[PDB]
Amino acid sequence: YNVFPRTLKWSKMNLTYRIVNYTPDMTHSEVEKAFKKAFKVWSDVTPLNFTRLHDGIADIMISFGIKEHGDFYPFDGPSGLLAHAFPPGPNYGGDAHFDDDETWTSSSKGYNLFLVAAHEFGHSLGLDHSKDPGALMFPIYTYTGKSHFMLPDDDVQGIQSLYGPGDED
Amino acid sequence: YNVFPRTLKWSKMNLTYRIVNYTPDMTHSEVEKAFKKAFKVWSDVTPLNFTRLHDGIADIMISFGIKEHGDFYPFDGPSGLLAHAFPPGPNYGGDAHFDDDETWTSSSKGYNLFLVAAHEFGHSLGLDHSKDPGALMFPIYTYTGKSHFMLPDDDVQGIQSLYGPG
Ligand SMILES: CCOC(=O)c1cc2cc(-c3cc(C(=O)NCc4ccc(C(=O)O)cc4)nn3C)ccc2[nH]1
Ligand SMILES: CCOC(=O)c1cc2cc(-c3cc(C(=O)NCc4ccc(C(=O)O)cc4)nn3C)ccc2[nH]1
Ligand SMILES: [Ca+2]
Ligand SMILES: [Ca+2]
Ligand SMILES: [Ca+2]
Ligand SMILES: [Ca+2]
Ligand SMILES: [Ca+2]
Ligand SMILES: [Ca+2]
Ligand SMILES: [Zn+2]
Ligand SMILES: [Zn+2]
Ligand SMILES: [Zn+2]
Ligand SMILES: [Zn+2]
Repeated sequence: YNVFPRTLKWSKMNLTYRIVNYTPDMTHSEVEKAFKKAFKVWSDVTPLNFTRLHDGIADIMISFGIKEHGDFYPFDGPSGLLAHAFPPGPNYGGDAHFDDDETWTSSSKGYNLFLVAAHEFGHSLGLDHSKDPGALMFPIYTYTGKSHFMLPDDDVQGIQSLYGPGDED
Repeated sequence: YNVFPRTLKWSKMNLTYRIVNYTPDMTHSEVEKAFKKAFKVWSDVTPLNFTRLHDGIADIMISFGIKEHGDFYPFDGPSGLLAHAFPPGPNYGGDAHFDDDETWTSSSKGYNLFLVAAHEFGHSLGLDHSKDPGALMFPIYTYTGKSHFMLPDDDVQGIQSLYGPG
């Protein structure tokens, strides 16, 4: 027999993602690079592996949309809500949606896609918001201007509580 | 940090359920009997008790729907998906939906509602699918043609690991 897990998490280490469509604001290559980096933030500290699919059904379906876009959480035009993602689960579970009424960027001019994606994929993997003001899962966007991203310890502790550390070296 | 905590089991032993609507395939009486029997499967071997409400909110809301039916886990017409249920908890937790594009029956002509409900209620109570091919929670529908239902030992051990014996 089998009982459900105590927390909302993926029961496999190999996860797939698919970029279903693209924002006007950035090149396909910029978007792919931002999401690739965002996944590596989490894979670096767990045993999770992320592989991109070009079509079909992926564990984490990523899309850009506006207003009503196929769930219970319509976006709201420019400003306000920027993106959301669903916790691990069947169907839409894991999916990440970005509001294409916002301005997305590879830099600091608008919302940096890498940073927002890194946060949202935390949700896709089973992290909720943190109360630690220095955490990536702290629900307020910031951009620090420095050149090297480091996943804050609170997020490391949270994600490893779910999946373990993978290779610690 | 925060994770999304799952409710492994219901915190109370007395649960309510409501049959929100009814399939065209069976009489109201047959549907009521099927669900009552499906709950009895699990109450017979645990301290769980189930009481039916006729209106308002209940712990387990039971309904029949087709295609997109209000939770964005759409059914797919005849065949394929037959039903699904949400794990224990508040809100949608515990609820069970049956695909009304399937033919439901009190006998063998189609899918036996009692059997599929008994399986789905196992999910509503916190059981996942079993790997034991003989278990009720094994993810393949069967119908043995026998008149008496017996909960397989794997499901008995599973449900009791959560709620204990009766
Ligand atoms: C609407 C959902 O958004 C959020 O809720 C949310 C986003 C976010 C981002 C940081 C954050 C920002 C930085 C940072 O600026 N790091 C410097 C850096 C390094 C490299 C790059 C690059 O390669 O592009 C960009 C920035 N770090 N954190 C932990 C912290 C908390 C956060 N919450
Ligand atoms: C959503 C898809 O559903 C499933 O995944 C699923 C259904 C199912 C049913 C049995 C099963 C069937 C019988 C059986 O036929 N029992 C005899 C019987 C006796 C009485 C009645 C009656 O009162 O109507 C019906 C049947 N037993 N088991 C353990 C075993 C595994 C199963 N998996
Ligand atoms: Ca917005
Ligand atoms: Ca998904
Ligand atoms: Ca845009
Ligand atoms: Ca409920
Ligand atoms: Ca179906
Ligand atoms: Ca029907
Ligand atoms: Zn959405
Ligand atoms: Zn968030
Ligand atoms: Zn449903
Ligand atoms: Zn099932």
